[PDB]
Amino acid sequence: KKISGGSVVEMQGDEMTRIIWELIKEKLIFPYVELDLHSYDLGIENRDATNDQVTKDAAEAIKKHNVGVKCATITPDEKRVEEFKLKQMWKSPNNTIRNILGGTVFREAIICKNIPRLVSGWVKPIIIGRHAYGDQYRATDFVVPGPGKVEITYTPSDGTQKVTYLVHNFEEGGGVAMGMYNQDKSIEDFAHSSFQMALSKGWPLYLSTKNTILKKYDGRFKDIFQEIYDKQYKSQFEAQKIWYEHRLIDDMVAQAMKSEGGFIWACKNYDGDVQSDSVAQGYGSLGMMTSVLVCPDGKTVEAEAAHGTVTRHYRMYQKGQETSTNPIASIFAWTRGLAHRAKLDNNKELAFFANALEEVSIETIEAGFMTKDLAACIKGLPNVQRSDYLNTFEFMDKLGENLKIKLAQAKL
Amino acid sequence: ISGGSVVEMQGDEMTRIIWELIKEKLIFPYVELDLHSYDLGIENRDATNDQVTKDAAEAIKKHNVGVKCATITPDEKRVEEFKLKQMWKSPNNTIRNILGGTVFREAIICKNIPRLVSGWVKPIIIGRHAYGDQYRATDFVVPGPGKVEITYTPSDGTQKVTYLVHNFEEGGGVAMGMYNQDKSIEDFAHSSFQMALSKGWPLYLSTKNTILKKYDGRFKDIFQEIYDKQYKSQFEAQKIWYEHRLIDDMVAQAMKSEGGFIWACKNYDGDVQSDSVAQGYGSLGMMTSVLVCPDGKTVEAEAAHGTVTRHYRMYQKGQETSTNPIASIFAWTRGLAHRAKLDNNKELAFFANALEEVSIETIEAGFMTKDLAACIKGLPNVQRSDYLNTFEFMDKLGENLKIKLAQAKLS
Ligand SMILES: NC(=O)c1ccc[n+]([C@@H]2O[C@H](COP(=O)([O-])OP(=O)(O)OC[C@H]3O[C@@H](n4cnc5c(N)ncnc54)[C@H](OP(=O)(O)O)[C@@H]3O)[C@@H](O)[C@H]2O)c1
Ligand SMILES: NC(=O)c1ccc[n+]([C@@H]2O[C@H](COP(=O)([O-])OP(=O)(O)OC[C@H]3O[C@@H](n4cnc5c(N)ncnc54)[C@H](OP(=O)(O)O)[C@@H]3O)[C@@H](O)[C@H]2O)c1
Ligand SMILES: O=C(O)CCC(=O)C(=O)O
Ligand SMILES: O=C(O)CCC(=O)C(=O)O
Ligand SMILES: [Ca+2]
Ligand SMILES: [Ca+2]
Repeated sequence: KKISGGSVVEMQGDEMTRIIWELIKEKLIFPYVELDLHSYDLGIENRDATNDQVTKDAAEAIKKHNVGVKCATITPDEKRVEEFKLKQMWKSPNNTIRNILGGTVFREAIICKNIPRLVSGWVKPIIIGRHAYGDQYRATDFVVPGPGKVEITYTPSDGTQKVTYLVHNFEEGGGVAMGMYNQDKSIEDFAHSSFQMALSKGWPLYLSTKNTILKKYDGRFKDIFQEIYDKQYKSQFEAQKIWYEHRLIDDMVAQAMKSEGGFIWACKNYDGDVQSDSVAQGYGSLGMMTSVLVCPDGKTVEAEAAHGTVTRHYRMYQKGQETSTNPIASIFAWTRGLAHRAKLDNNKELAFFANALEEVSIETIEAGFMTKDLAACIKGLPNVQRSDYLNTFEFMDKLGENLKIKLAQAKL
Repeated sequence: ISGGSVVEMQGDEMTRIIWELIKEKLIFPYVELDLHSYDLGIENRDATNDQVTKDAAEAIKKHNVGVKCATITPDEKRVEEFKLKQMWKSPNNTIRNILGGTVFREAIICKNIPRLVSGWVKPIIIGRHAYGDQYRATDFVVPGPGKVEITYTPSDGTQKVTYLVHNFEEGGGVAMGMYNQDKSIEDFAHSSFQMALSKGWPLYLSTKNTILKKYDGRFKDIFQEIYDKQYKSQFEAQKIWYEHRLIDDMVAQAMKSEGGFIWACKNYDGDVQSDSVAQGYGSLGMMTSVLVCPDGKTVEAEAAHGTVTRHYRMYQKGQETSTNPIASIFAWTRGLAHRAKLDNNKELAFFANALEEVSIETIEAGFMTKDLAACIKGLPNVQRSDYLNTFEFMDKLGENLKIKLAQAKLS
């Protein structure tokens, strides 16, 4: 007997993550759950075939059904075009999806009692609230061919005025230029959910910017946050014996490095992206981090793995070599989507399973069964022997059996 | 010791206090220079309408060596704090825009200082691009619905290319425009490659070319074109390599590395990542920062951290404090060393190095600031007996620099 799951939007990806995603479905999802799954193949071949429409279609299904689970995808550059014989150098599916849905990507490492960190202090978790909208992820970058003038212009809707700003005057040779932006409502939602997360977890909140250099752009964030804090959350923080503090990114990164964790870190889009990878790695592995996009509507979520398609490990796989790619971040992408689905649908069993799987995952690693990366945390990469770890198939076989054991034990 | 021509930039807050101690105890008692001093303090800048900065920058150009103390970059709160005419631009953005080049940043290590990042056993050198991007950009507020368009217009004026950045349909927000020059990128690559070869370590350039295909792609394209057509052979001979990576991957790789590489960074990335790297080895006060200009003759040395406002507020409150002066002493040594290099000066070169060795020796001897004591004992366990206050630490350095030089004169 399987659990009556509900409506889940599914997005298939590329390379190593594609191989893993199917193994998750085959072994951990479908033998226990019955879903009205809405699959979109966001692999580079089908994206190129549909002229990236499948990506737009996948984002719209998430709006409709409120739950989306995404597999890591290839964002094409010149090399990829040449590799896959692509029509165009397509935009990142994540950028496309995130700009349509909006909200905040909450990124948090998954801990195991036996997995040593690279950063000594981090005894308490760090949660990054990455602003999933605007900035460099909806930018307008172009190449300046030669001497000329680059200008950024603004024209209000009423046609009553116009502002022109000199970006630069290329007096000799060419170069590059780019325009980027953000909206107040998007920043406001970001602030709201950033403060809300701090209260639910009971931790101080930090907002990093470079407002000293970007006095207007970065200052708008600093102000919008502060205003909403003073006028809507200040008292509640004092109630919970926590605080909100804006800091320059410079200070912030150095502060976290020497901290002991236990704080919500509100991050501007780009900083969120880079810093979650620094954080993930500092705890242990890049394959050991949850990533959930919480939309401003309070009811829609998009869960994924923070890492990419693990191209390097996939090339070993193609060559027929031994592979040990971490599927935990991709497994939790499923458990987090299902956990929210259960919450939306008042589903006791689905919630139980979503959690059961997360516990199964951690327990297996805490039992000595892990991938190479996790073995490298224990013994150090140069000292890692073959017997120390399990391969991607071997590790999914252990998770599979342990999950069968756990659910059978649950039925009493 | 006649040092020669050295451009000096006075600073602000805690670093303004320390700067005078380096001059009072460690530089003037042993060196007499043609000090072209410029006060880049927040008051003088406001008085001179930021001209002193533009002048200090043109002075480093003429004299080829400049030493800079940390300065306050004004925001809205500082305009209230100092009663400012305007929110003046960072003296650093001005100086770096006029001079150009790469800011090479590296942590100063001591055998007794535990790190925060377990694996860093070889040094990480950041090659920060000192020009363009977020540091000479136009940002502004969009107060309501309307269009934001970026446009390029060639010199001949026979073409125009507009570009919709965003059409704001309901409500406003913020918008910004930024740029970088092909020649500056070319200079950056040249210095990065040359740095890799001198040190004998691989080079890694990190960008976001999958997102900013045209902009970050020009950086990836210039580095590869130069490496292939000029340095590949030189690299391959020393068993070293060049490899471009996405910033995400680079930071995760740096964290799990043993160090031992040159990290070429876009202006912003260099800014932030150099702080992550400095704190990871130990503290923000334990890092060298040198701007190496495209002529290869010009250099501007400085401290990577800020003016240390939290420390300066205690000093203002008549409180003891314990701030790291090494980062700021090395700004002096690294300038004096380059001056000696251009001048072909033997004594000044010997002295610049002597001061560096004393600095490290004192800390490995056990005489240190609070930051370095927190590395050993952990901040919740540090006692007053474990460290020295800023004056006390400068007293030991001064005493030891006196020992070293008298011992050096083989007397
Ligand atoms: N969510 C997304 O859709 C997303 C996010 C990021 C990147 N990407 C895309 O993925 C492609 C490749 O990106 P990339 O190679 O720079 O980044 P990546 O796929 O995250 O992998 C970079 C390196 O990180 C380590 N790593 C990442 N995930 C791991 C896991 N689960 N288990 C063990 N190690 C893991 C591996 O290091 P070692 O080789 O040293 O073991 C790997 O080679 C690009 O096309 C990019 O656009 C997509
Ligand atoms: N190159 C430059 O001219 C430069 C660079 C960056 C910032 N700034 C300016 O500095 C001002 C204040 O900056 P900020 O407060 O953001 O950063 P900061 O000056 O670097 O100080 C922030 C924190 O970093 C630690 N720290 C930094 N340097 C230290 C040292 N030498 N010894 C011991 N601890 C050190 C202290 O940590 P604890 O709190 O734990 O004691 C301190 O509170 C701003 O006005 C900014 O514009 C100047
Ligand atoms: O969209 C991409 O190309 C990579 C996505 C990424 O870096 C992230 O989501 O953390
Ligand atoms: O110009 C500034 O405000 C200083 C920026 C900074 O932190 C640096 O020099 O790395
Ligand atoms: Ca990322
Ligand atoms: Ca900095």
